[PDB]
Amino acid sequence: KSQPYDAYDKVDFDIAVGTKGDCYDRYLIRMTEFRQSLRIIEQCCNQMPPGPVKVEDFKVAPPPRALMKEDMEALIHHFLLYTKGYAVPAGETYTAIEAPKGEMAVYVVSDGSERPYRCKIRAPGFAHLGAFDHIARGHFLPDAVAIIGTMDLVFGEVDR
Amino acid sequence: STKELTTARIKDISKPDENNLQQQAPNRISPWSKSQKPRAEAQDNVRFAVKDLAKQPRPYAAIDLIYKQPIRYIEHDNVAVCDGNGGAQGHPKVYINLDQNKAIPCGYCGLRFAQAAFKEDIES
Amino acid sequence: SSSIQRTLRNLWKNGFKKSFKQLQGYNDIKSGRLVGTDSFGNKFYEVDDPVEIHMRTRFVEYTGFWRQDMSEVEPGWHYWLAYGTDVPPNQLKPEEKSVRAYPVKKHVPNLTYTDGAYVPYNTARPKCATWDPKVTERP
Amino acid sequence: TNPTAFAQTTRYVKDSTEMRTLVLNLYRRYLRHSRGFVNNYNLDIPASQVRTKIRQEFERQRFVKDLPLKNVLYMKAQMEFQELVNFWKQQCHVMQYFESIKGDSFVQKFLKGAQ
Amino acid sequence: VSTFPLKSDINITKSGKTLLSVGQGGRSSRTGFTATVFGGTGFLGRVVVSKLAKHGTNVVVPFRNDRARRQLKVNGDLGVVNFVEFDIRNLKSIEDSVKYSDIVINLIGTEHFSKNFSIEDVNIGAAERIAKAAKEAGVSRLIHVSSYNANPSSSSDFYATKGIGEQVVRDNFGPDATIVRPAPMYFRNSPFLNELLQIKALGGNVIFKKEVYPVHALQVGEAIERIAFDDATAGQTYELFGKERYSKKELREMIKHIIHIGQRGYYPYSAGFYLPAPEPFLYAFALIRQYISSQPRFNVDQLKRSHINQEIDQSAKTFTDLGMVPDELSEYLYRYVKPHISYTSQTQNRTVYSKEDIEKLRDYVNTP
Amino acid sequence: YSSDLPTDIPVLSKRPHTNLLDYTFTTFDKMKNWARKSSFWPMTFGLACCAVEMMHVSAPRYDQDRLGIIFRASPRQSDIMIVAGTVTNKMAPALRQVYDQMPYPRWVISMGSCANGGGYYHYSYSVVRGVDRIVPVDIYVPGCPPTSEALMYGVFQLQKKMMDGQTHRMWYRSY
Amino acid sequence: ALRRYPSGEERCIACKLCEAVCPAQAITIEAEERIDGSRRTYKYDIDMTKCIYCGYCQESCPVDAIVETPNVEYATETREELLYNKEKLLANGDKWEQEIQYALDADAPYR
Amino acid sequence: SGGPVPVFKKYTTGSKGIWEKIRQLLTLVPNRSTGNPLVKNYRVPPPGSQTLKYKDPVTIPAGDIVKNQYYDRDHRRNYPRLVAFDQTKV
Amino acid sequence: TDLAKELVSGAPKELITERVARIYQEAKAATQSGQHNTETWKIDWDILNKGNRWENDLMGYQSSSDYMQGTILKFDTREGAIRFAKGQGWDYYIQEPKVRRFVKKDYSANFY
Ligand SMILES: NC(=O)C1=CN([C@@H]2O[C@H](COP(=O)(O)OP(=O)(O)OC[C@H]3O[C@@H](n4cnc5c(N)ncnc54)[C@H](OP(=O)(O)O)[C@@H]3O)[C@@H](O)[C@H]2O)C=CC1
Ligand SMILES: CCCCCCCCCCCC(=O)OC[C@H](COP(=O)(O)OCC[N+](C)(C)C)OC(=O)CCCCCCCCCCC
Ligand code: SF4
Ligand code: SF4
Ligand code: SF4
Ligand SMILES: [Zn+2]
Repeated sequence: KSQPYDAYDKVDFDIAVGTKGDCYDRYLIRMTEFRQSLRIIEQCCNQMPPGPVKVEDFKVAPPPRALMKEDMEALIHHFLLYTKGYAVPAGETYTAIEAPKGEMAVYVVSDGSERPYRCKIRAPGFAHLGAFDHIARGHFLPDAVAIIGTMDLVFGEVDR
Repeated sequence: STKELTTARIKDISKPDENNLQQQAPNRISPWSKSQKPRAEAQDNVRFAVKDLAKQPRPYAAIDLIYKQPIRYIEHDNVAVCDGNGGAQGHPKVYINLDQNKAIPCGYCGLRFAQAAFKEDIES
Repeated sequence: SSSIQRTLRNLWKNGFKKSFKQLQGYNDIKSGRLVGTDSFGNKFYEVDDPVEIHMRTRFVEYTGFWRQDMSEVEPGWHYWLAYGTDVPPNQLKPEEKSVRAYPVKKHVPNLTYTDGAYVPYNTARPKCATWDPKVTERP
Repeated sequence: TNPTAFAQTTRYVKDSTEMRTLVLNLYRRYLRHSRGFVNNYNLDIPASQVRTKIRQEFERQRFVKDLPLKNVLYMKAQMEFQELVNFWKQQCHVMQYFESIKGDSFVQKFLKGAQ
Repeated sequence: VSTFPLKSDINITKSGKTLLSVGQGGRSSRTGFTATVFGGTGFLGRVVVSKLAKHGTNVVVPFRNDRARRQLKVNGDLGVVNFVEFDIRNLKSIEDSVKYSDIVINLIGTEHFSKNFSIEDVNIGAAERIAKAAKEAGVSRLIHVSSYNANPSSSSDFYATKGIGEQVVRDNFGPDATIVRPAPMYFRNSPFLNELLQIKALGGNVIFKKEVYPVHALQVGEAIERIAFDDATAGQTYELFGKERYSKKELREMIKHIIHIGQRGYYPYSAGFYLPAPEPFLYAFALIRQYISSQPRFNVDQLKRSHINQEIDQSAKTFTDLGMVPDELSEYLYRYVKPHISYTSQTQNRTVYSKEDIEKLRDYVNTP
Repeated sequence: YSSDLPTDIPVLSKRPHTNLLDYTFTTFDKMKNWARKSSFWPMTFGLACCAVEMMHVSAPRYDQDRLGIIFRASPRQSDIMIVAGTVTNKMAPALRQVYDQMPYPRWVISMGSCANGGGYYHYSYSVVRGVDRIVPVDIYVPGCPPTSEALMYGVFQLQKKMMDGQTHRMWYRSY
Repeated sequence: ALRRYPSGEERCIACKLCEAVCPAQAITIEAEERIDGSRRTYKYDIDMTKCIYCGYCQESCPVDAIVETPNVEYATETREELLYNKEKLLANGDKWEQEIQYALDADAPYR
Repeated sequence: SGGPVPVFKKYTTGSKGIWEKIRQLLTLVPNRSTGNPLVKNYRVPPPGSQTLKYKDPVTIPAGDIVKNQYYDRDHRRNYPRLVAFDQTKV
Repeated sequence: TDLAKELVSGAPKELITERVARIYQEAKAATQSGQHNTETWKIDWDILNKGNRWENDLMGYQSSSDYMQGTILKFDTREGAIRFAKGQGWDYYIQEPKVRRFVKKDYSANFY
């Protein structure tokens, strides 16, 4: 809702907001997000439009295989996309999406080449686990297991 | 004789034996590349000491199979068009000139094309 | 699907010998219409029973009685078993079949834990050749 | 959020005289915990050999003159001290740390390949 | 071990082959050598296989126990360590192990006889068959490991068969066979130290009176690495032993203080740390368990060997000929008896015994 | 001291059953091999995405418990170690200690490209290039991740190997 | 698996596209002129312990020479058996050719 | 609105005859589905046996053979330039 | 500049006492008319005289022990490359790029 992306501005859904800020509220929110996601999936099935699924630009998107074996220009673009890749204009970006774990963002630095110069991956689980000391202090040992579960921690995301 | 088993040749001077495990392929004795390691030398390793050589992967030599295909002769045209005989599941379509008095193979499939006017010259 | 009546129907259709073999490997008594056999000898069936669940309408009867191996299923029927297609390889059109210029042998399963296990090796010759020494006498 | 045990607040010391005292204070802390290092990691050497090793590592940076380099060296030494005292290192790492060991002539390197 | 074991990157074997080493001497490096380690799943075998395979030398390990060979493959990279299922009563299996090998190390030997093999069959028959098969395969180097008191005229079956084994190997393989006579070896899970660490050691007054010259097992494996890759060691006999002579009674009491069994005065006697028994009773018990117990126990021959001390053949060669200084047991005693300490567990303070501490403890043991 | 070793006695894996004691110890082995094959207890050692496919083996669709497979949280109660995920240098000492704490008999399964040879992170500064550098591996399961059926096939291969064990007949014939 | 033409000739022309795309660098290719002059490879290795089974090599192949079969039951006792050379990959192509044809006939239009 | 839906309108295998009447009596929520996909409806034509003839979709302004100059749609090379404002320009 | 930043970088001592880095600007390829790659200064390390590459016998893989064999740093100016090499205390040498002499070229010269 704060920064719509990829047709999320053309479907209707609601967000559940807690009041007490504890694990039970977060469980209820994740169950509402279950039903809201099912609500979105139904709309996507009905509203799926025709057309290409990738950008109509063969300098970035690979051409179709049938067109590759008949067209001279398609073969060249197919050859270069898989051997050298496509160059990205120099610059930097910070793109964030509403990941199921929270806010997942990538800080990608481009130098005008075909390889990213820097790719910082922002993990919501990495930030959630950093607050574990502030949140789990004073609770008992079985409460820590619940707090770990309520943060939805996947340690590949944390240790990317 | 271990000279036909370790040297690259255009043709095998004898008939390949399908049951012989020292051949490069079941249908070909000699290797078909100058940098291709002979199978007999490769199998003479410590890792084959207690291993049955019959069950090892021994695919047929493609060089002997491709030359069993008859030459395609084109009538009233000096250009041959080949795309793998499969279309979308073949290879990129290429055009082969047939002006020269010989069969010219495809750059991908290896199928050889020639004009019918040169059929007598090629076969002899 | 887990009812005792289904087991009794399959017990009657299969018979004692067929069901007892299923009671040794399959952990379940099942019956179905024969679809075909592969080169290794395995038999493949399809179940018309309405009480069978989605993913359990196709099954194999292995040749062995005490041990079963999934790799023994021929590549022709491996795709059919996994619900990849509705056309069994024995029902394939002549143009849909694969054309091999090389002869076909009996299906060979996975050869691990045996003496026939695949042994990797380098298929390329050494990149440098040493000098063959020769002696020439000085004048 | 409470910092872990033996955690110090990172600070950039702008006085060379003050930096010398901090190194000396940290040097004594290493010596006092030498027996603890032997007990926690179950070393095969007595605590006397540990203190000799600690002195040798400290003497390697005795003649460092640049103050900005001293702050980084002191900061990393504090991090190393915290790692050892809190038993965060595995026993294998400490064993290999003390498992550190006349060079070969020209011909000896030549006959074997050298570098 | 070091970083590169070979003294040169090009080595010519006794059979004429030229072997070139590649790499700096790590896991991915190679030495160009292929070696067969008979009995590589034993105590000394694992040390030998680890040293050979860690530098890239191809190792062929004949084996009879399937579970015991699994841990050997970790030593080397992919394709370095190879296994062949073998039996000394199967001639074809032995000939397959040495077909591609430039070096054959015979570590097969036993102190007991079982329902299937006698002492002669393993110490003499197995060694002869391996040596003769190695020569017919054109193996450049053969290394045979006998015992420390090898003597063909000895009254002990173990020492006599080891003595005959030395002669039968040299006759079959030829004068180019190197023979190693290692002393009792101390190491982690070492048979020489396992007997001393056993709380209920029956007949300690009769058994623990033997005097030996214990040698580090890591050095014995290191010495074999030196011998295999040095053709100047062919045809020689090496006696591997430590400088300091020890009696098992001194080691037994020194260990007792390290384990801190004596923290309770009553406990060592109550727990059975001393089991004085007459030798005729020990002979009867050893004779009975030779046909009742399914696991190798203290047998009759080992009872004889308790009265025989280790005598060093002066004519043979030592670590000095191989350019090594023998390790002292006092330095490595603590780290190999440390696992058996009763409590420790960093309660108050670990008592780490250094080289000087062990020597002082030896004086306390002999002090009445 | 004369020794006459027979020359053509087949090895244990080829040796047929001749006398009555051969069938006795083969019966002893099969009773144990059946018990260990049937009571296949892996240890809960999920490291990375390979563990997700390991969870789906316990899912109702495959139901590993139907084969007698129960995951145990302690190395003492488990005889199978499934390395499902990436093994890092920071993790390697912990993996070795947990492996050593498993009582014998014990087996190790290497699942996924990370555990087999490092996979996507083969050229990483902090990744072990294969769990076999630390522990002996009995079976390697390929895939990224291996499917739930791929892992089950690997377990079946290990159970086939376990049923061929001859521990007690080895004592009778080989020792 | 490495596939063949219906005449038996290898499909691959040693173009080295798959080796370049491979995110894990699991493919090693060495090539030269064949004895008859064809552009063919004499060394094609895939480290199955290094591959991430991602399909980039299949997508980049201009002649559909390198494909991935639906096979998953090939777990091996030793890690060496997971180092496929050209002989292993070509044998897999011959063994699984019929099943690959099933997948191609249904998925090629979408490519 | 996603209100309650009767069980027979959901693509799951259900009960028949007397066993359907018994299920309605005993189940607390009779309109819930058992979750077993219909064998006669779910994935009955497998993806490998679909009869649909796929065709690559192409838009007219950007995928036609005429009036389709590439630089008119070359958005990648018409990217915004990076401009920084210092205190002098402000 | 004068600060010995290698004391805190953590890199092994062999990078200073045993390895030589080359500061260079990439030369124009003889097979192509593009000059984009020649606009940046790069730093790479000289190969080890032994162990740079050797053949693995199992699969023919190119084994190596040089951990810097695949590292190529990119710089926008020559001065920046020198300043970084000096800062890390590396033993280096500069290969000055070859400059193409300018010669007038016109179509009239094809006849005159
Ligand atoms: N303190 C010591 O240990 C000393 C060692 N030695 C000798 O050094 C050599 C190495 O032995 P060590 O490692 O120290 O301890 P072990 O006695 O446990 O080693 C014996 C080795 O030989 C094998 N072996 C014994 N009998 C047979 C047989 N019939 N068939 C096949 N293999 C057999 C064993 O294989 P497996 O394990 O599979 O049964 C094992 O690998 C031995 O010969 C020993 O006599 C002599 C003096 C001191
Ligand atoms: C008393 C303690 C408590 C009870 C414990 C019982 C444990 C269960 C038994 C283990 C089962 C097992 O292992 O049977 C599995 C094995 C198969 O072995 P495989 O490796 O798959 O094939 C190898 C075998 N071939 C080569 C023959 C294929 O079946 C058999 O060979 C069964 C045949 C033996 C004869 C059976 C009838 C004889 C009477 C037996 C009853 C008295
Ligand atoms: S092999 Fe693939 S699926 Fe398995 S842990 Fe590694 S990246 Fe994840
Ligand atoms: S599927 Fe495997 S081999 Fe093919 S490109 Fe991807 S990682 Fe490389
Ligand atoms: S992409 Fe295809 S044709 Fe090109 S090298 Fe790879 S397998 Fe051969
Ligand atoms: Zn063609």
